Amino acid sequence: GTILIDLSPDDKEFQSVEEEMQSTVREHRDGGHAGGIFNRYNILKIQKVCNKKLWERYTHRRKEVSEENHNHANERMLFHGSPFVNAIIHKGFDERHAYIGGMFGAGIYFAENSSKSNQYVYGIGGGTGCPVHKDRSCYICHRQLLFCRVTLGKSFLQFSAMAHSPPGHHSVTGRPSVNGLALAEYVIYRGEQAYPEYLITYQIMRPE
Ligand SMILES: Cc1cccc2c(=O)[nH]c(-c3ccc(Cl)cc3)cc12
Ligand SMILES: [Zn+2]
Repeated sequence: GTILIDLSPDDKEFQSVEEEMQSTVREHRDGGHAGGIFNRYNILKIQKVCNKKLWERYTHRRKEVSEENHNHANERMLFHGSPFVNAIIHKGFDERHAYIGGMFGAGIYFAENSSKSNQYVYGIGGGTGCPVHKDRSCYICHRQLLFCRVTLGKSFLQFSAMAHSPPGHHSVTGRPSVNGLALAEYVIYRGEQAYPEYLITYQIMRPE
């Protein structure tokens, strides 16, 4: 029951989502090995993901978390990059979309930095790059990221140099404590705590 609604580039929703995408690009410690070398994107399309069942699943769980956390869902909009983006938008997030080897354990990971999620669009470590050219820094092939509504509830703070959530917590927050330019990464352990709200189709752009 998923439908995708194209947003117009004239729409303020399109513009606000694009700005979040572009403004959260950062340099990566791998020098672009996983995600490619770029400072900005060419946004080709932004679609709204509409699925009533998946939404109701999300808002049900959001209410539960909120009632366990002084009426505060601690909801964020975060990026998700994955080879399973087509499955996620149709069936929702679940245990099959977990990053089993992630630094905070087997959970579903999200980024404040769009360029962090970009590293995972072709798989862990960028896999073997785009399917057409086998290039992790391909400037031709279309990529997709999700911009997702995520319920963090009480988040366990991990200073950073499916499984269960730490007891008493609903998520983990990975706070960067070496790379001063990196934004936070987040992990949830239940698929119902995220809704894939926007599908963004883009290319990375070769620096001038
Ligand atoms: C580790 C991490 C930090 C911040 C964002 C992300 C992300 O967007 N995706 C992933 C990811 C997704 C799917 C698989 Cl199979 C592996 C890693 C991982 C990830
Ligand atoms: Zn390619």
